[PDB]
Amino acid sequence: FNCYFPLQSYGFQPTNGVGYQPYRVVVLSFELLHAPATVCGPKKSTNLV
Amino acid sequence: KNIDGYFKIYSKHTPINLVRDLPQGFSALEPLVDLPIGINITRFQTLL
Amino acid sequence: VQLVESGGGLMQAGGSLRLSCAVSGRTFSTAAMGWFRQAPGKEREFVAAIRWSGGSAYYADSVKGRFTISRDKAKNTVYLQMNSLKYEDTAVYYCARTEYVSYLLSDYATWPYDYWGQGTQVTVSS
Repeated sequence: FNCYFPLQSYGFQPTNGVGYQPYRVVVLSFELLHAPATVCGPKKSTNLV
Repeated sequence: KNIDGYFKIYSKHTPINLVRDLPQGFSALEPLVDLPIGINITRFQTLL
Repeated sequence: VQLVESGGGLMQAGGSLRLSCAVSGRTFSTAAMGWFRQAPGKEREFVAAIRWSGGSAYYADSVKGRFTISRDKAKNTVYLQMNSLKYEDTAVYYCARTEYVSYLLSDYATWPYDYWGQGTQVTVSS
């Protein structure tokens, strides 16, 4: 009484409503540190003028 | 200093001639390391 | 995934028996284990449940103060220590397993379990 387990399972059946269906989620966070920038885009580099 | 899971380490080396305590003066410590640890820290210790 | 029961059998009233139920095969997770029993001509009935995490136990009224459910996570085994045996305890005892995590332990008394053992006879004599 008044002592519960903090977690609970999802009920994921293929017949569940889209609202209750499982969705995979990925969150991309970008970070500039006090360190070299090592993650870069595919943009081609050019010569310097 | 460990901020937002990043352990920043600055340092400085200088010659001295004193046996008592910290020499009086001024010098700046430059960053050397930034480790992306995300490790929780509340205590530390030294090893000689 | 298989539930393999052992122990039990014949014991005189007032005595104690221990049932074991070992889980074999690849499991992703275990939420809870339970013991049920079915006496001849009667409906299968909840006995006890244990949460795998933390080991909190829930008991049918009929076995409180007499039976203890326990778990060995490393051996993937649940136990029922059946003390102060009475004639009314005579039944086939079934091990059950679920991956369903309820916040509410008492739910394990009425939850339909996913996996069942073969059943082990306990017979209490005079």
